[PDB]
Amino acid sequence: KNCSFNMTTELRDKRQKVYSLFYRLDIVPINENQGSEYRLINCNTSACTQA
Amino acid sequence: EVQLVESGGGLAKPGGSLRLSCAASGFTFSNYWMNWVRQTPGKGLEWISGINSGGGSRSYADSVMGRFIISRDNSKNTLSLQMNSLRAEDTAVYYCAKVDDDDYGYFDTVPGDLKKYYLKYWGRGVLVTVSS
Amino acid sequence: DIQMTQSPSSLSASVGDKVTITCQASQSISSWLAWYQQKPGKAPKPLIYKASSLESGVPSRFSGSGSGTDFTLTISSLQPEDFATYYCQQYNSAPFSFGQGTEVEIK
Ligand SMILES: *[C@@H]1O[C@H](CO)[C@@H](O[C@@H]2O[C@H](CO)[C@@H](O[C@@H]3O[C@H](CO[C@H]4O[C@H](CO[C@H]5O[C@H](CO)[C@@H](O)[C@H](O)[C@@H]5O)[C@@H](O)[C@H](O[C@H]5O[C@H](CO)[C@@H](O)[C@H](O)[C@@H]5O)[C@@H]4O)[C@@H](O)[C@H](O[C@H]4O[C@H](CO)[C@@H](O)[C@H](O)[C@@H]4O[C@H]4O[C@H](CO)[C@@H](O)[C@H](O)[C@@H]4O)[C@@H]3O)[C@H](O)[C@H]2NC(C)=O)[C@H](O)[C@H]1NC(C)=O
Ligand SMILES: *[C@@H]1O[C@H](CO)[C@@H](O[C@@H]2O[C@H](CO)[C@@H](O)[C@H](O)[C@H]2NC(C)=O)[C@H](O)[C@H]1NC(C)=O
Repeated sequence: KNCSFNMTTELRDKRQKVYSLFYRLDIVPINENQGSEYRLINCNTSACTQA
Repeated sequence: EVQLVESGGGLAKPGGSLRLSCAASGFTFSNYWMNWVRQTPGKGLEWISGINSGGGSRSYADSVMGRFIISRDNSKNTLSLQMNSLRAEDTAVYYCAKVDDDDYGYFDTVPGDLKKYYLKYWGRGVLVTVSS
Repeated sequence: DIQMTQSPSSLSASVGDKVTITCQASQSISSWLAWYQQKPGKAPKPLIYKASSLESGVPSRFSGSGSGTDFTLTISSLQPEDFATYYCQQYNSAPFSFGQGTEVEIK
């Protein structure tokens, strides 16, 4: 899935819009009504640590 | 290739109302800003409105501030511009244009701000005129 | 607000002759200025996006330069299919003012 989302940067007073591919198994819908508005599966239980 | 066309324009009366529409295809309409410009007969062109990819932070020119309202629908991949209290001087071939670079990248508050743009692709403008 | 000035208003040409359209700016805009042309009955098209960068698809013949208020376009009329208005539009400003347009044709 070619996902796009807003993100922060080094400058706390500025933000950026990026995109990246994500496997369907690593994404879960938020409301199941719009089709978009996807969320990372682990977001509602803990924050994963990047290896 | 990118295909952009607009319709809805036509004969209207002074002080009335009208609505313009612009359809897009061949590209991600939800990742490109849209601006409206007019080409009056004889003299040069002129920019009159602009909207971001998200549909907010609508900008207009002093000559159409408060009369023309811009709007877009990312779901339908279309753009619109509501006309209210139009006058005789507002006769022109309103052109539907799209910016060159997408809104991806750094930004201050609006996703596409902080980046410079220029009207790259232009649609087949529609003429609008009003007379007694 | 900021407004542009384009010159010459109109001029004659031929095939092979080099014409140069140049436009001035009241305020400094560094290099954020694009050039355009429009055939009769056709929508405007882009030719130069930056003050000195060429647009994809257009022939390598076209060129032009300038910075600050001064800017210029470089033509050699090697073709008979460039005879129409050549607009000078600046950006990096709220109004995005356009130029008065310049018409060029064969004698
Ligand atoms: C990164 O960050 C940036 C910044 O945070 C994010 O940008 C923002 O992203 C969000 C989410 O995508 C966008 O939200 C959407 O905005 C559109 C457009 O909103 C403008 O137009 C509204 C319509 O205006 C009416 O009235 C005028 C006259 O006044 C008329 O000319 C118009 O024709 C309309 O009749 C207007 O209502 C909005 O402002 C008002 O409401 C907002 C809150 O909504 C207030 O804050 C304002 O003060 C003001 O009161 C605004 O001007 C909305 O249309 C979207 O909502 C629709 O879509 C939703 C999703 O489907 C749906 O839930 C809503 O009910 C609503 O539904 C309508 O549209 C659907 C889609 O076409 C239809 O299916 C439906 O039937 C219905 O027609 C939504 O709010 C932001 O606009 C955008 N930009 C800004 C500046 O915030 C960016 O997204 C982030 N990026 C990422 C990837 O995260
Ligand atoms: C966090 O989100 C997950 C995913 O939505 C929730 O778990 C799912 O909840 C739905 C609710 O209808 C169940 O049908 C699924 O079987 C659940 N698991 C999976 C793997 O999808 C979870 O309950 C949420 N909350 C917590 C605290 O985990």
